[PDB]
Amino acid sequence: SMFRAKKLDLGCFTNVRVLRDHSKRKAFLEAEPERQALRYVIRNTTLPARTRAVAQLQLTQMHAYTRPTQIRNRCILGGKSRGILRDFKMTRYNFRMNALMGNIPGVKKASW
Amino acid sequence: ISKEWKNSIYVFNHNNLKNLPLFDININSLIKDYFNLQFKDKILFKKKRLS
Amino acid sequence: SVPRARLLQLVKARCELFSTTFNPEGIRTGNKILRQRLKGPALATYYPRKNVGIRELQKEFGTLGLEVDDEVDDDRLEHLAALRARDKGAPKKKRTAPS
Amino acid sequence: KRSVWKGPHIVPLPIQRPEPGKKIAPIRTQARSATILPNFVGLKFQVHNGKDYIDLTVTEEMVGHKLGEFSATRKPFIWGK
Amino acid sequence: VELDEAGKLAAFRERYGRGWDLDADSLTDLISGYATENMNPGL
Amino acid sequence: EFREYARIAVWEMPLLSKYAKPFVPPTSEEVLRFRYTTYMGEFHPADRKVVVEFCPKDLRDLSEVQQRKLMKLAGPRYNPEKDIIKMSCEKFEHQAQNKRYLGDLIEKM
Amino acid sequence: PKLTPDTLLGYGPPVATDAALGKVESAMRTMRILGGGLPFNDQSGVTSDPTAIKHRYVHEKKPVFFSSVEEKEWVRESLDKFAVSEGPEKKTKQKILETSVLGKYEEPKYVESLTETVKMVEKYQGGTFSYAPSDADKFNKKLNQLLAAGLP
Amino acid sequence: EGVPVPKREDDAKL
RNA sequence: AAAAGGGAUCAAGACAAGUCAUCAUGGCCUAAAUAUUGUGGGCUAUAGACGUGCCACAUUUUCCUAAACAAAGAGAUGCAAAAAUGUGAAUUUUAGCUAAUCUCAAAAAAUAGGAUAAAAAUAUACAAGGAUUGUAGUCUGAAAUUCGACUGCAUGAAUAAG
RNA sequence: GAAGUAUGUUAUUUAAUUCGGUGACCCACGAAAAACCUUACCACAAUUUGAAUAUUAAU
Ligand SMILES: [K+]
Ligand SMILES: [K+]
Ligand SMILES: [Mg+2]
Ligand SMILES: [Mg+2]
Ligand SMILES: [Mg+2]
Ligand SMILES: [Mg+2]
Ligand SMILES: [Mg+2]
Ligand SMILES: [Mg+2]
Ligand SMILES: [Mg+2]
Ligand SMILES: [Mg+2]
Ligand SMILES: [Mg+2]
Ligand SMILES: [Mg+2]
Ligand SMILES: [Mg+2]
Ligand SMILES: [Mg+2]
Ligand SMILES: [Mg+2]
Ligand SMILES: [Mg+2]
Ligand SMILES: [Mg+2]
Ligand SMILES: [Mg+2]
Ligand SMILES: [Mg+2]
Repeated sequence: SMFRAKKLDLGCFTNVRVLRDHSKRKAFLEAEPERQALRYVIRNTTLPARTRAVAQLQLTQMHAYTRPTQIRNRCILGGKSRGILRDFKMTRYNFRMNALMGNIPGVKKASW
Repeated sequence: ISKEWKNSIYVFNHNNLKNLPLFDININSLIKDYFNLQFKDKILFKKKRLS
Repeated sequence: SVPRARLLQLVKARCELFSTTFNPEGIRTGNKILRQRLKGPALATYYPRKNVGIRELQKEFGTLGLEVDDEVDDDRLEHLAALRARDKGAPKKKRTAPS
Repeated sequence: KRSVWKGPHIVPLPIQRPEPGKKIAPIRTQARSATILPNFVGLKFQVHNGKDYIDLTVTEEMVGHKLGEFSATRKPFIWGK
Repeated sequence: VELDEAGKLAAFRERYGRGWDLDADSLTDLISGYATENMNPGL
Repeated sequence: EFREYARIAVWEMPLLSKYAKPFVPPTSEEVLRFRYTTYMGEFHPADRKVVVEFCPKDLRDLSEVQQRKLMKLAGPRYNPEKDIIKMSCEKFEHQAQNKRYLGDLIEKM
Repeated sequence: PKLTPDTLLGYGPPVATDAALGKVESAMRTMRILGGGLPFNDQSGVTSDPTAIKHRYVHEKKPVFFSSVEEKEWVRESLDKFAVSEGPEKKTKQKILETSVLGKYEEPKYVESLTETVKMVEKYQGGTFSYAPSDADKFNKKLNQLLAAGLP
Repeated sequence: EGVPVPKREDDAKL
């Protein structure tokens, strides 16, 4: 909740979990270098054992929003998390409806 | 060519290509409300018939 | 047919020349994390940010004395007023714990 | 951490060794993935299983396992009654 | 003293060394020092 | 739109000939061949890379043994079939810096 | 009809060639990144948003790029008692040419010993544009903290 | 605040 | 060249067919909770039973050796050569390419040789098969215990073509 | 269709085992990737004009 901006800054389809996933994307952007440093000290077997253990503990205390594995694309029109296409940021269905109306540039019904 | 897709575009970086479907909705809303602009009854001295 | 200790002298020359890591023993140095390029800024721009709307359309042309109704909001308010008319509105928000 | 070269998965735990003959309370933990280290021997843990905290006393045979491996999350399936 | 019939202490020390072995040493305060009051709400 | 381009091709295109320069082949000293990328008004992360390629035999200030040593230092950058050392660089934020690095790097080679 | 190398300047390819035309375009490109990042469009009019430009120019204190002098004069007329500098300061001119034209970089030194953690980190950071100057600061700040805590 | 009421004060005097 | 082929498309209506859990919407409900945030757990449970596949039950199969022939697709949220290291998963280090250029990348069956047979039913001849489990590792990731994917060694279930 | 086994479901269990689909037209279906996230479920903690707009008063 501390990562949710007090003023909404989303122009797409807003949802309880779209705000949740948008907050994780902003938190990871702010703490990716700090996180890469810890992940480097841990995997660096040339450092002292204590140094690697300190970084290994600090990486466990970082908030969950800072983990990139918790970022899952969503549909900017419907807000689902299943069936999303990276090239369009939409579900397979909203891609079909917009593709047939001509709202996705370059896409056309395939036949060969 | 403009009559096949609403956005006639090609870009090598597709980051300028994925939000167009959403913007089309926002742009069309602005244009719809833009063409509906009207003077305020106080500017033209018209007596507004409230209801 | 060339000694390995002699080839390293050439491999080390390239490292000094092109400024690369010389690690002939294959020690885990965590350099794979240093070469990996960040991907934070590419993921942060996924969801479009809030942009111009009807309110900024009204404030833009409001200086000239022009008006335009918000059919979406004006309809939302019309619905709420109808609920309160037939006693279906929302209760009074409670600000304290239940006790 | 599966790979051996990265060491074991360690988590902050209030593991304060008590005075000789002092009454120390068991350690409540939800870190079901914390590896049992050699220094855990003799300590009493209360590992969270989702609903309750199943009690545990670390012995030398448990070193290397996870705390969650000693607190069942589901109940055995029994047909009938 | 310190008899490990199952061999789990010898297996651990062979993989991760004697840094985490109790005595009286990475376990000085790394695990306990980082344990702060109200670490995670909800026990 | 076709009349707009026809208007440009009849009145504005011919003016391009007043500022055109003839092509002169490179001299014996111009031994490097750089490559630069452009996306014509777009920002693409690949427009910063600069590629250079030269021939060890163009460096007439080196001897036979020295020219071969250069082929060895190049390593995978040397193409035996064509006898060309192609090497690129996109380590820096600006394309000018990638060209300068390759220039300084060839001096060390 | 009107076509000269000046009417085409601003649309050219920003390449670091020996031809001065390619270097002037890479300098113009840098000024557009400072002024907001919009494309060079000297053929769609001279209007703009005066309020947004005054905010960026005064409250945010960032540069503003004009595609033509006519576009700059239109902003003066629109706003009341609003002044804009003729050009960038001397320091800003040098910084634009320092990197985008001269191409002066920070050569990543060669680190021989694998135990030189700090020096080796600076090496890789210098040889990749993914780590901005601020990103390397966050990385180095945390790294120095870890190396300090793991010592007597 | 609260339940909104119509802004009856809107007119221009001749 | 030609007796060509495939794909897309395929109406109205009925099934008060499916979807108020994409979206959108009328009515009716919740509003200190039928809303919102985190830690752990669960969606991975298992008596019996029903559907999809995978693979095997050796003689036109499988196993070993060798110097053949494809198409299409993927890499700016990245494909990664060569070299070196390891039995292996893989590691160390990055050359090149953001691509008809460089990389993934190698086709396999086939073709041609070769090895093995009382190739399971006579117990001193127990075939093929790779489930189950023990143990040592690797990779991704705060995190691999509930509950991931591969690798080495050992273990060696049913399975006679239904 | 018999063997082993990946997988969907019933039934039952469970603090929860989210929900829907479920004769032809469900059952490798929604789900083109459930360790966290996803996630809608449960236990334990935490929040109450909240993430939106408008209006009225202060700075
Ligand atoms: K850098
Ligand atoms: K087989
Ligand atoms: Mg009511
Ligand atoms: Mg029909
Ligand atoms: Mg029905
Ligand atoms: Mg039916
Ligand atoms: Mg139904
Ligand atoms: Mg609804
Ligand atoms: Mg949760
Ligand atoms: Mg399931
Ligand atoms: Mg290789
Ligand atoms: Mg492949
Ligand atoms: Mg037989
Ligand atoms: Mg056998
Ligand atoms: Mg497991
Ligand atoms: Mg059969
Ligand atoms: Mg079967
Ligand atoms: Mg169900
Ligand atoms: Mg049902």
